[PDB]
Amino acid sequence: VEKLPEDFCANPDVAWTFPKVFYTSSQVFEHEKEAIFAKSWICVAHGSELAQPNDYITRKVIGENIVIIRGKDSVLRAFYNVCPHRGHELLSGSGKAKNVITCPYHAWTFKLDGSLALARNCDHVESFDKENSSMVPLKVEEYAGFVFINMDENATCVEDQLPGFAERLNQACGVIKDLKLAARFVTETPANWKVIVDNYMECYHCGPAHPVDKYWHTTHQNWTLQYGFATDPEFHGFWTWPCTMFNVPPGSNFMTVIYEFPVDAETTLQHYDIYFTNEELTQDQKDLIEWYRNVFRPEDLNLVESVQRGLKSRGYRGQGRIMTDKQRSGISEHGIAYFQHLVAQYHQ
Amino acid sequence: VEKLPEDFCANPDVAWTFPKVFYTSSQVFEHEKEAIFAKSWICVAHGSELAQPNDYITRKVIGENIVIIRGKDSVLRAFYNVCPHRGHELLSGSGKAKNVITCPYHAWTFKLDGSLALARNCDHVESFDKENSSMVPLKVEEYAGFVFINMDENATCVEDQLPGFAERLNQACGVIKDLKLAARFVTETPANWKVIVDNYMECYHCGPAHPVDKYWHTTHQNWTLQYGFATDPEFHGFWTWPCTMFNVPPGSNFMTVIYEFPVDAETTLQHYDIYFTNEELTQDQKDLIEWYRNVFRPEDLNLVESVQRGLKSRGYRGQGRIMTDKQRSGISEHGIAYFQHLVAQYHQ
Amino acid sequence: VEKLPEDFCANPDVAWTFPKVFYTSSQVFEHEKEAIFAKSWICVAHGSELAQPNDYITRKVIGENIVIIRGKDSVLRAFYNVCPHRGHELLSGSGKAKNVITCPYHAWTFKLDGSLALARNCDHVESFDKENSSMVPLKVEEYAGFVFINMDENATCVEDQLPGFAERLNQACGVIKDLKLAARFVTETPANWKVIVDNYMECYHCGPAHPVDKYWHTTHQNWTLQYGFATDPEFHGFWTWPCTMFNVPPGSNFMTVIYEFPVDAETTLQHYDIYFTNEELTQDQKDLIEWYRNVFRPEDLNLVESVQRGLKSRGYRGQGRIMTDKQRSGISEHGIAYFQHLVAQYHQ
Ligand SMILES: C[N+](C)(C)CCCC(=O)O
Ligand SMILES: C[N+](C)(C)CCCC(=O)O
Ligand SMILES: C[N+](C)(C)CCCC(=O)O
Ligand SMILES: C[N+](C)(C)CCCC(=O)O
Ligand SMILES: C[N+](C)(C)CCCC(=O)O
Ligand SMILES: C[N+](C)(C)CCCC(=O)O
Ligand code: FES
Ligand code: FES
Ligand code: FES
Ligand SMILES: [Fe+3]
Ligand SMILES: [Fe+3]
Ligand SMILES: [Fe+3]
Repeated sequence: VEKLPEDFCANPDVAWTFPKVFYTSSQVFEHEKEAIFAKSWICVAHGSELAQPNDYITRKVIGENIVIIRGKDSVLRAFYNVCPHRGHELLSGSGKAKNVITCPYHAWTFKLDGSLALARNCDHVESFDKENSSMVPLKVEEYAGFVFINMDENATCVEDQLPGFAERLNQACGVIKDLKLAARFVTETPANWKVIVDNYMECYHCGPAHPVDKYWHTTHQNWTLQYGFATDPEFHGFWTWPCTMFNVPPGSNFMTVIYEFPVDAETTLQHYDIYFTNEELTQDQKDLIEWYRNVFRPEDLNLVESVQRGLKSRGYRGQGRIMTDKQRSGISEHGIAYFQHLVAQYHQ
Repeated sequence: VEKLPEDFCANPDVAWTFPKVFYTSSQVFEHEKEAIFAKSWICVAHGSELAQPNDYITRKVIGENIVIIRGKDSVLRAFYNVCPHRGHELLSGSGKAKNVITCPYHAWTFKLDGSLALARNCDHVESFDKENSSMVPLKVEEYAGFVFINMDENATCVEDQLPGFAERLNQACGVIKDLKLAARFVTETPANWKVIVDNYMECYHCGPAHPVDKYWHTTHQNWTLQYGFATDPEFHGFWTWPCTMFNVPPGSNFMTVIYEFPVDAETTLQHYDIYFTNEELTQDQKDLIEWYRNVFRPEDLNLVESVQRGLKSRGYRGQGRIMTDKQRSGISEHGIAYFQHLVAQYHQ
Repeated sequence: VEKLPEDFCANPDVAWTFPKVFYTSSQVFEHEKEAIFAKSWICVAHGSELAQPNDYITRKVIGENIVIIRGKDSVLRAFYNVCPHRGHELLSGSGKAKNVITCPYHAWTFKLDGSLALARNCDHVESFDKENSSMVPLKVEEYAGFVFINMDENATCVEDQLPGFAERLNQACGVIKDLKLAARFVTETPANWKVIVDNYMECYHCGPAHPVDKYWHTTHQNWTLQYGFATDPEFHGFWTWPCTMFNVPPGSNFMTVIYEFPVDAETTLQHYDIYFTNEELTQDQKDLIEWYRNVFRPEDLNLVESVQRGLKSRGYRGQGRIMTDKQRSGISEHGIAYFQHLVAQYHQ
């Protein structure tokens, strides 16, 4: 039971990162898994993957295999991807469901709303409860053009978690509804999910790690915006609680999105999604995909993997200095302090 | 220390599988390892692998490397496959031993009864005890044409564990002594040993998982028999405590046997052995081997691997309903309840 | 908290190896990691790898990535290979450093003495401490022609740990300063570090495991010497606390050195280094390297890997007899008792 003070990182001008145990402890991870990831809205996809009846996707986060499915009735729902009879998985990959889901094991059959449609011989089983033998649901919400799930069925909506975010994202990219998935990079990353957020929250490393008429990192309520000018081309980098990042590069007509799906204390599954409105890509778009694939993302992944190894050394003396400057300049690290102050509230 | 009630699954008509912790907990596994697998008779082979003087085999179960060896004197014995000097392994694989076993490390030499024959310079070591520096034995018994070991040297015989089993197996296949190993499939299966037993104990999935003038699943004392008619061809499927299954398909002139050698809470080493009386196989027999290899066994392994993943989900709500019908029909799951009631007696 | 008596193995004539838990327990390993490996001098290299200004090497031991670097000023130093800003690793492999070390993450720049030279925007960070943001040092000492590190900065010199060793090693090989690394075999060995030492400390297995006008194994203070005659060619095998072994074969003009860098209870990284004074190898030397590579070392590695597996069996009854003879002959195992008596002093 590692603990942090309430004002941890409350003053970004004099602040340090978490004691290293928070990036490595399996007990810390189990606490964050239940207190954060099982109670927060988790972004899983852009709405375009789920726009048509019978569309489905699958996702894996904190050990939970989830199916998100647009019903025959065009209603979006989410379920745990596990049969309520004896635990076989139900669907794999993504695509179009048939009009019923059939369990591979004993062929219990479910409508796309999760209701049990047919369970062989169940009229002969004593005290069989057909309603309450349905697929088990999660909360799902379409917000800001993206799709969020929540394992806490008592949760309130995404706007309560990210006040003002949808409004500001739509003022960064006006064509979100027209975006389509152009490429996805899936990486099982050997770093704690918070190291990856840390790395996003600063541009201190842009230049020395990646070979702008002012850059402002403003904090909001459970999200932040890195904003500036590269006409007058704007760029936007949004971090949202707990760990989904939305990038709107200069031009504001496409997006990249980083989805972090934590696995354990030192492992995070990442989706890096690239979205364009074209369904047939231009050469510029194809080259951009290859550049993200071969250069930009390998740089960022090598960084977090090396940091995760290095922070375990006894020569790394507990914590690292957050290099915040008084002027909140473009190379100031103060965004890390805002993130870590929010995390600290879950370790009281 | 997870616990179960004495009457757990005592009424198969209204029964559920174990709470999921029993399929996943390393503490549950350590308890079952010592209370079940280190005290029960464990089937390891058909007698034909060990029929001649100097024949030996090796097996690995619950972390124990065991050698079973027919001596020069034609007496069957079993030992731990570890040198009593400083712990080097003694034999590997299976085949014919030489007339003494020589340790690869310092060449202590043992007769095939485990007695130390020669230990270099041991007459010069103070208080060296040559008897009690022999290989360490286990109990072994030839029963029903198969070979069983027991790590508990105070154990009584296999018949006390499986009353009536040998008598009934010989009334299923009359030629067991003439069988010879025709093929063996070795698989390290990522499922708890009890998931694999569960899967064997029901034919609810035959049809939906594997593309009969009545089928009866009768329980006995620590074993069960699935029996019916496919002349009047009979079929037999025996499960025996703790987890060896003997199949005698229609025709009753060959057998397949499933040996489960648990490794840890989520890992079980399986041998799937196919036995025919012919030493030169017919084309029907060769095709059957390839069908078991490419189709039938991959189906059954995919099932248990998916169940092991799915039962860990928080959307799998603890336990699964055992679909027993009042008529004990061929698709009734009641065999699972008998098995799990027996397991529960070890978790008091 | 496993414990051993003070006189454990104090009488080699009647002695047994550690109870098996000391070779397998992660708690025992964590204790030895902090009480032995973080407080003792650890040999890492021959001086020839570090002889010139800007020469550096890297090593990994008990989870610590260490850089040893000869400065521009020709002073030998050692540091933890981790940036003090936010934990990125600094250098990899071995070779010649540039005149400053630049962190790949945010390009903090260090002189080769570890001093911070430049940290971007640090004059704008409140209460930034530039001295105490340097690389974190370890102790390093050149002793007997080899290079030792110590994580305990209060440690005294290598001679206090190994009294008389340098003097005796120089009386085994008179040309240590002229040796150069000719080959290195790196192996991640699945055996506890003490099994590997045990194996070195006896010649009971030479002959039965590896297809001499007296052989004497004399103990000193934290090191031992295996000495004899194969003119009158001498051979020397030194073991030094905790686990570096120095071999000077007949002829006394070359050396091999075994470096053990423990990883966890059942894993040890080994360097097997072969040193000759020639920089252009003779055919005899090339063949010797290939013989060590293909025959001699695979024998010794197979032995310790099999022992590590075998000692976990319940058929290995706790401990093994150390086969010491009254005459302390060449096949006497008494060297194991001296080593294990020293280890026992850390488990009081
Ligand atoms: C507690 N905290 C994080 C504000 C300061 C810790 C002091 C240090 O960095 O060594
Ligand atoms: C926004 N920024 C500059 C901090 C990082 C960009 C994230 C990317 O998509 O990898
Ligand atoms: C205790 N038991 C297994 C008989 C019934 C458990 C109730 C349930 O299935 O939720
Ligand atoms: C007997 N039955 C039908 C439950 C399963 C057959 C087992 C097989 O050999 O794989
Ligand atoms: C305590 N000790 C190691 C000296 C003797 C242990 C007795 C035995 O080997 O069984
Ligand atoms: C010295 N001795 C004979 C015990 C072992 C030789 C070690 C070797 O270099 O592998
Ligand atoms: S596990 Fe799905 S129908 Fe049985
Ligand atoms: S370990 Fe078998 S003779 Fe030494
Ligand atoms: S981690 Fe080295 S400069 Fe930031
Ligand atoms: Fe970056
Ligand atoms: Fe089956
Ligand atoms: Fe050797």
